Amino acid sequence: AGRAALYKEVYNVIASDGSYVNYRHMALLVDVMTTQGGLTSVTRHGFNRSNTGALMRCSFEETVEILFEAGASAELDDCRGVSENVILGQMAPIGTGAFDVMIDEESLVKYM
Amino acid sequence: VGQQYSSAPLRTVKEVQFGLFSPEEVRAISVAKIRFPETMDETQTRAKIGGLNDPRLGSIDRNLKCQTCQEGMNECPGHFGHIDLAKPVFHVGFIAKIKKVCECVCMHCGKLLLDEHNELMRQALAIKDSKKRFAAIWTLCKTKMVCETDVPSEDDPTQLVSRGGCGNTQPTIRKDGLKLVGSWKKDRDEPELRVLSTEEILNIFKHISVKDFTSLGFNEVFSRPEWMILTCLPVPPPPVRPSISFNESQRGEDDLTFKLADILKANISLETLEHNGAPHHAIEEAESLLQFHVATYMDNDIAGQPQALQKSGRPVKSIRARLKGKEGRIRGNLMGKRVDFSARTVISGDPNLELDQVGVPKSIAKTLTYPEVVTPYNIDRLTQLVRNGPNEHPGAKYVIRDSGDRIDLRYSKRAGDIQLQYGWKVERHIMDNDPVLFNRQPSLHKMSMMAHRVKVIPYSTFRLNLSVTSPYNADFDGDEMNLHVPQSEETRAELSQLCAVPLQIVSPQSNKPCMGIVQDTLCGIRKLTLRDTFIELDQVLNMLYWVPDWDGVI
Amino acid sequence: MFFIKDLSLNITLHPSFFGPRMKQYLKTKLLEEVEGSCTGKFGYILCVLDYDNIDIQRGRILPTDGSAEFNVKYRAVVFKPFKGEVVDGTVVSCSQHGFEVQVGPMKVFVTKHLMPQDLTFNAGSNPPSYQSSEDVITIKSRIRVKIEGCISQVSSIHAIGSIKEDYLGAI
Amino acid sequence: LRFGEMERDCMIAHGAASFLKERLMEASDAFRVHICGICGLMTVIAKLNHNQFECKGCDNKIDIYQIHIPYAAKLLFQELMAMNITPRLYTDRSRDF
Amino acid sequence: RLVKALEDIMVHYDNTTRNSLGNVIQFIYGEDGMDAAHIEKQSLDTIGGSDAAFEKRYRVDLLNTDHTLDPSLLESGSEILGDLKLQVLLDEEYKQLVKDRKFLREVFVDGEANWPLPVNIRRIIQNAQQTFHIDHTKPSDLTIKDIVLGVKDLQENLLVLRGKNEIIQNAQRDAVTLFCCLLRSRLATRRVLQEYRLTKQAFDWVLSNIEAQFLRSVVHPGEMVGVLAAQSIGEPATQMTLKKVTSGVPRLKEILNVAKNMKTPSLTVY
Amino acid sequence: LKEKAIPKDQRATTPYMTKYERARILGTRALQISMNAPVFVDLEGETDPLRIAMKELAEKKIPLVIRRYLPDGSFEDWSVEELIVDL
Amino acid sequence: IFVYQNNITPSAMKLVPSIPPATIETFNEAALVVNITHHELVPKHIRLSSDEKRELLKRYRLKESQLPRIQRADPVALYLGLKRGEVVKIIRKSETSGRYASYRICM
Amino acid sequence: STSTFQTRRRRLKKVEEEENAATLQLGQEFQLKQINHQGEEEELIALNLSEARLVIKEALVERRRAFKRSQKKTREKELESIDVLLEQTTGGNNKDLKNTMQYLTNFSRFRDQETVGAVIQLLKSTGLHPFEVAQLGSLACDTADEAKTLIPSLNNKISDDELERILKELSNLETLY
RNA sequence: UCGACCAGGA
DNA sequence: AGTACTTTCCGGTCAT
DNA sequence: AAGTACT
Ligand SMILES: [Mg+2]
Ligand SMILES: [Zn+2]
Ligand SMILES: [Zn+2]
Ligand SMILES: [Zn+2]
Repeated sequence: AGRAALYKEVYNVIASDGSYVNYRHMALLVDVMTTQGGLTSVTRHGFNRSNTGALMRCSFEETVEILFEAGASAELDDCRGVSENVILGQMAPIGTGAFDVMIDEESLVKYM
Repeated sequence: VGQQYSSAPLRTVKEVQFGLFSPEEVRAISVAKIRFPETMDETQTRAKIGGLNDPRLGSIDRNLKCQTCQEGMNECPGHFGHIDLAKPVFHVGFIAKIKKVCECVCMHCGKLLLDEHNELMRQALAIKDSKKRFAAIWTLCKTKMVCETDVPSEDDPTQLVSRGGCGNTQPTIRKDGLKLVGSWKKDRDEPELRVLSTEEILNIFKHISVKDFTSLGFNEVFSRPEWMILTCLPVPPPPVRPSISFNESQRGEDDLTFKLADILKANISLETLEHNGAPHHAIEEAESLLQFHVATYMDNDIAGQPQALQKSGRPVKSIRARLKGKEGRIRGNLMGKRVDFSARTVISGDPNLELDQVGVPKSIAKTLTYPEVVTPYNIDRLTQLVRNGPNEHPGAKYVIRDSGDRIDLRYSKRAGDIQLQYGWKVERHIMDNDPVLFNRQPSLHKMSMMAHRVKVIPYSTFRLNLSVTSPYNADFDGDEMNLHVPQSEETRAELSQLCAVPLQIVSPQSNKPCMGIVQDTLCGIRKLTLRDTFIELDQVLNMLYWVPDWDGVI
Repeated sequence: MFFIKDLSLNITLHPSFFGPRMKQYLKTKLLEEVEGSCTGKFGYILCVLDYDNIDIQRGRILPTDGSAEFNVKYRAVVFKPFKGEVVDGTVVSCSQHGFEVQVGPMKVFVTKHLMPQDLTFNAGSNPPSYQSSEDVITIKSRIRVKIEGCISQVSSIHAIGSIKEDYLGAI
Repeated sequence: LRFGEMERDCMIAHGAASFLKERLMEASDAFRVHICGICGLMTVIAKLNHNQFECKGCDNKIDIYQIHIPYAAKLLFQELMAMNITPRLYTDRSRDF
Repeated sequence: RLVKALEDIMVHYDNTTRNSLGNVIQFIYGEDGMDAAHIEKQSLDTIGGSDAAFEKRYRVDLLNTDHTLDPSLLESGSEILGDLKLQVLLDEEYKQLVKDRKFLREVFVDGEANWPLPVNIRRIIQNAQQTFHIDHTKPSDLTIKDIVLGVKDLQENLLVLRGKNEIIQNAQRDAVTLFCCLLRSRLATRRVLQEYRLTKQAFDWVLSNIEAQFLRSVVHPGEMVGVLAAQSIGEPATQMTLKKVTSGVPRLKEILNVAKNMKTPSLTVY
Repeated sequence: LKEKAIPKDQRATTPYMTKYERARILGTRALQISMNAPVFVDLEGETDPLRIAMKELAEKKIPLVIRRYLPDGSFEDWSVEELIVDL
Repeated sequence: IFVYQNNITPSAMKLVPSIPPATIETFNEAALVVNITHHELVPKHIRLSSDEKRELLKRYRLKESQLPRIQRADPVALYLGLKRGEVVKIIRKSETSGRYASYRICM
Repeated sequence: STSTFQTRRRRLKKVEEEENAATLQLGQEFQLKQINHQGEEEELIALNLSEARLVIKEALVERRRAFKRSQKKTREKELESIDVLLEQTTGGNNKDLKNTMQYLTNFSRFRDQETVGAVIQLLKSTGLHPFEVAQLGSLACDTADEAKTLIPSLNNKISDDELERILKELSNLETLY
C-alpha cells in the first residue's frame, strides 16, 4: 500500500506541472525504492548501500570511504554493473551487449 | 592500443577481488629497497640514486631502462617499491575498524567475547552478511567489558561451564587523534589511562582465531584484521607521482613524491633513536610523527585539524583526495573522459537540411577523420582521397600500414606517391553522410545525443534542422554543441541503427512523438491553411516543385 | 612415461579466413602451435591424435575486430621425464665432464663423477670415450640412465642422470 | 572535448554498447597491461621481446594474461595499492551465478 | 541520483526487470512488457455509457425480431434468426463483454476510459476501411462463427511471455488482460458489422495486423530501462519553472529523500 | 557447462530479433566484411560494408549465431537464419 | 493468538519463543479495530505452499535473495502471520494490464 | 598456451609444488584420476615405447589419408618408411617428432598391434598403476630385482615370483628382429 | 607544465 | 537531544 | 544549508 502511495505522490509532483510521464517509469522507480523491504531512499544513505558491487557504488558520494571497506572485507565484484565495465574499458552487458555472437562453422558452408 | 605485440593471451576482467596487502606480499612484489629520501643527484650528478624513485623502478629522461624491462616510459607501467617502516602504524582510514575490533575482542589472549554460549550471539552468527554480522556482533560485545571465563550453558544457571581463560578486565576505548586510549576500571576505585601502542594492538590481532576472523567481517586469505596495521609500505612508482621538467637544470617533483620523502625521513630519524641515546619516551614523540605522515599521505582531510600544510600553506594532495568524487579519477577520469575525434562550435538553424542531417563546417570535416580500411571495393576512391591531400576537402590525412607505422600525409616525401595495400587503413576526412553523434549538454535525455548525417558545408557553424531543436533543447542565441565521430564499422552501426534522429521521433518518456514543427513553419503552416487562403498557378507550381517527392502531378 | 593427455587451445582467427574451409585452417594452425611445443606442465607435445574428430565448437566473435576465438579441444601424445625415472637412450655428445644420452625428444646428461670409478675418461680417443675393465662407452653406444633431476627451460627439457646404481650402464 | 557522466548515461540508455566503449577506450585512455593469473595484480614484469614474463612473489612465468583497460583505471588501481588496498584482476569467474 | 540509482536495471531475455544482482524489480517491464514508444491513448468503450446503451450496442439476440442482426448487414442474416447453437456463442460473447465491464469498473474507478495501450485499433480499422473501398450498403459475408471464433483465436497469439508451463503461461494471460478488454470491445459482433461494415477480407486483415502490430509493441530484451525511466522523470524535473500543498521540485526532493518531517503533512479522510 | 546450455527445444526467448541484436549483427558483419572477410551474397554492385551487411541480413545468409544469456547465466542460441526480422 | 488491551509486561513476552514447534502472536486491540486488508490501497496477498514456492523459483531461475521482500513485521505479513522464508503472492490491479502478479518473500 | 581439462581454483597462495619422483607422485597434471573431454573420469594414459610408436604412426597415417580426401579439393626398413610419413603429414620443423620416431622406433619392443595387445592384456591384470604398467613394458628385465629396483614404486605391490613370471612371458612375446 | 582564484558563455 | 560529518559543459591573473 | 546518521 505504501508503494501505491509513494507512487501516487510522485505522480502528483509531475502532474501539478501539467506534464505527463508514462506509468512504467515512475512505477519502476517507485518499485526500486520498495522491493528491498520498505522505503529505501534514493540517496547515499539507502540504495548505494545495497549488495551491489563496490566499484559501482564507488562512483557516487562515498568513493574511497567505500573502497577502503571493500578490501578490508575482501569483497568480490561481479562486473555486471554498467559502471563496473565502464571503469574497466569493456563492453557493458547493455542492449547491444546483452548477448554474444558467433560464427556457426556449420551454416558457414551451406552458404556457397 | 599500447603497441608492440605480446605473446600473452588477452582476456577481460571478470571479477575484482578486494583485499589488503600483507607486509610479506608487499615485500615480495617490490623491486626497490627505497632507503634514501633524496631524489637523484648522485652528488649533483644527474641520474637517480638507488634511493627513491628508480632504485630499480620505472623511469624518466626518455631512457629505456625499467629493470631492463625496457620498453621505456610508454608501456612500462609502474613497478611498486616498498619501504620497511620502523614501527607499526595505523591505516588512516581503518582506524575506525581497528578500534571497533578491539572493542570486540580482549587483549592478552585475543579471542571473541561472546561464544555460541550466549544466545543473543547465536542469532548474530547466522546472519550471512559481513557488513551485518560485524555490525551486530559489535553492538553486542562493545558493552561487556569482562572476558568471561565461565558462563551458564543451555541448562541450569546454577551450573557454570568453562571455555577460554583470562578475565583481565576489558578497557572501554575512545579516539584521540590517531591513537587509541582506554580506561581500565578498578574496584575495591578510580581509572587507569594508558595509550594502546600499535605494537600491542597489532599483536592482539595476530593471535585472533581463524574462525574468529571470519565470524567478524573478514577473510583468511585476502584481508586478515592484522593487516589493517601497516608494517611495510608500498611505494607507488613515478607514473603515479610523475615529475614535470622545465628542460633540465631545474626540478618538478610531485606532491606524493614529497610525503614519501617525509615519511622516509621521519622513519629513519626514529630508527636512529632505538639504536642510540634512547630516552625511552622521548621517542614516542617522534613515532607519532611517522604515524602522522604515513597517515596524511593517504588521507589529508581529517577531524584532528592539522592539515599537514606543505611550505607555502598549500594543503597537500593526499591519495584519497585524488579519487574523491567529481573532478577526480573515479568520477572524472573513468566514468567520464576527455576524448579524441570530437569538435564543438556554435549552432544555427537551417530550414534547408533534412531532419536527420547536421551541417558540418569544412574547417572541421578536414580536421576530424575516419579510419577506413583499404578494400578492393574502395581502393580506387581511397587512393584518390590520399592523393588529394589533407588540405583539399574530400581528401585524407593519414595512411597506416600493417607494419604499425603512421605515414603523415602532409609531410612524408612520398605523399603524392603511395599505392595502397588491401588491409591498410586510410584515416580520411569526414564526408557527406558519415553518421555522427551530435549533442547539447546538459544531457538528460536519450535524445540529448542523437545521430545525424554529416553534410559538409561552408561557414563556421553546426547547422541543425529546426524540428530536432526541442529535443536537444536548443536556441541559437549563441548556443554551442558537441560532435563525436565514430571509429569502427560497427560503431557507426550502433549510431545509425539506434541513435539516428528519425528513430527518436516518438519518445517512450511520454509515449508521444517528441519533435514537431515550430516558428515560421508552424505559424506559417496555419495561415497557408485557412479557407480564406488561395494560391494561383504560377506559384502552386513552384510549391509543387519544392516537395522533392512530388509525383509531378499538378 | 609417454602420455596421452587431453588438452585444449584457443586460436584467434581473423575474419579474413572466415571462408568455407575454416575448420581446415583452424586445425592446420592448431598444429602449427602445438606439435613440437614444450612446457613444464605438459612437457613435450609430440603429436595430435585423431586429427579428424578435433572438436572446434562454435567460436565467438571478439568485439573490436571481427577476429573470432575458438576453443579447439583436442587430444595428443605427450612426454615429460621425471626425477627417478629410468630410461635408456642413445649417447650423442661425450666430453671430459660426461656423456649426454638422448632419451627421445630429450637429452639427459650424465656427469663424469655421477658414473662409476673403474670407468675413467680417455681423451686421446677417436671418437671420444670412457673406458672400463670390460666396458667401453662412446657415441652410438646405448645406455640406460636414471634421471636424477629435471630442469625445464624454454622449449626443451634437460636433466641429469646417473649410472652408478645397479642394472644401469651399457646393454 | 569531454564525454562526461551525462553523455555516458545517454549512451547506456540508447543501448549503444560498443560505441560507449569506443569513446571510453580507443578514443581516449586505452592501455595494455599484464596480469598475474594468480595474484590479480600489475606485478608482471613483461619484457615483450625475449617473451620473458615472470612475477617473482606470486612467482610465475607461465600463468599470465594481458588486458586492455583505461590508463586512468590502471592508475585508479595503482593509487589504491599505494593505499595498501588490493584490487584483484581475475580473468575468469569462479563464483558462478 | 535517480540515474545512478537505476543504471544497472534492464529487461532481461526472460522479460523480467532486474538489476546487476539479478533481483527482479518488475516481473514484466511496466506490468505489461510493452515498449512505451508503441502506445497511444485509446478508449475502453465497454466502461462508460448507460447500462441501457451498452445493450443497444453489444447485445445480439438471434431469437428476437427486434434484437437480431437485420439481414441487411449479414449475408446469412435471415437463415440465422432463431438458430440456437449460435445464440450460445452469441451469449457467451455478451456474458464476457459484461464481465469485462465490471472488471474495468473495478480497476479504473474514476470511470476514465481513455488509456495508453499498445496497438491503435481505431486506426488499424480506419485503414481496413478505405483500403478495401468497403461500401456501407451491401451486406457482409462473415459467419457469426467467423467473427466470434477468430477474435478468440486472436488473443491466443498476442504473446508477451512465452514459457512452456503454468506459472509462466499464467502471467501471460495477466499481462494481456486489459488490452483484450479493449480488443473484445472493438471486435464485438454487433460492432464489427453494424458500425464498420467489415467483409471477411477486411476482418481477416484487421486481425493479422493487430497481431503483428502487437508483437512489435513488446519490449526488446536489451533495453536499459532504468536509465530510461530515470531520465524520463528527472528530465521534466528540470523544466519545472516555478491548493496550498508542498509543491513540485522541493516536494519531489522531499519524496526521494524519504524525509520524516515533511513541510506539509495533511491527510484526507472520507 | 553443458548444464548452462539450453536445448534448441525447450527454447523460450523471443522468436523475433531484438533491435540491438540486429543492430550489432549488421555492425559486426559489416566490420568483418570491411576486413576483407568473404561475402555470401552477390554484391549487386554495392561497395559499402554496412550496405552489404544489410543485404546479407535480408537473404539471411549471415553465418552468425546470437547467444542469449539469461539472468542465472544459462544461455539460448539462435541463428540469424531462424530469427524473424520485423522492425 | 493473544489480544492485549493497553499492553503486556516486558517480563511476559519473553516466554513466547520458548516452546517449539508451536508459535504465538501478540496483537493490540486498537490495531485490530479496523482490518487493514480492507483498505482501498492494500491489494490482496496470499501464502504459498513450500511447494508453490520451490516452483516460483524454478520457473524464474531465481535464488531466494533476488526475490522482492516483505517485512517480518509488515502489517499484512502479520495479518496472515508469515514466517521467515514464506513467500506471499501479491496480485493487484494495473493501469497498463488489468492485473499484475508480484511476489514477496520474507525477512 | 594450452589449458588442461581441469580448472584448479588457485586462490593466491600457490606454494606446495611437491616433488616429482618414482613415488608415483607425478605433477597434479598426471594423477591417476584425470578428466576426459566428454566430462567423464578416466585412468591416466601410460604409454610404453613401441606401444607409442604405434599410436603415433597410427595417427600420422590416418592423417595422410584425411589429408587427401581434401587434397583433390624391418628395423632399418622402417626408418625410411617413417621419414616419409613425416615429410608428408608433419611440420618438418618438428625436429622432436623425428627424433621421437627414431628413438621410439629403435628402442621399441614390438611390431604387431597384436603383440602389443597381449602385452597390455597381461600387465593389466596387475592392478598396478599406469606408470609402472609402462616401464615394465618398455624395459628389459630378467630379475625381479632388475625390475623392483628400476621401478621402486613396485617393491611391495607384487611378489617377486609373480613379477618374475610376468617378466618371463614378456621375453617370450618380445618380437624378434 | 600539476594548480588556486576571479570574470564570463548556453 | 546534541555533536559530527559529507555534497552542493565551455578567458584573464598570480604562483606553486 | 540542510539533513541525517552516528555517537
Ligand atoms: Mg540558451
Ligand atoms: Zn618496467
Ligand atoms: Zn581474554
Ligand atoms: Zn603474481
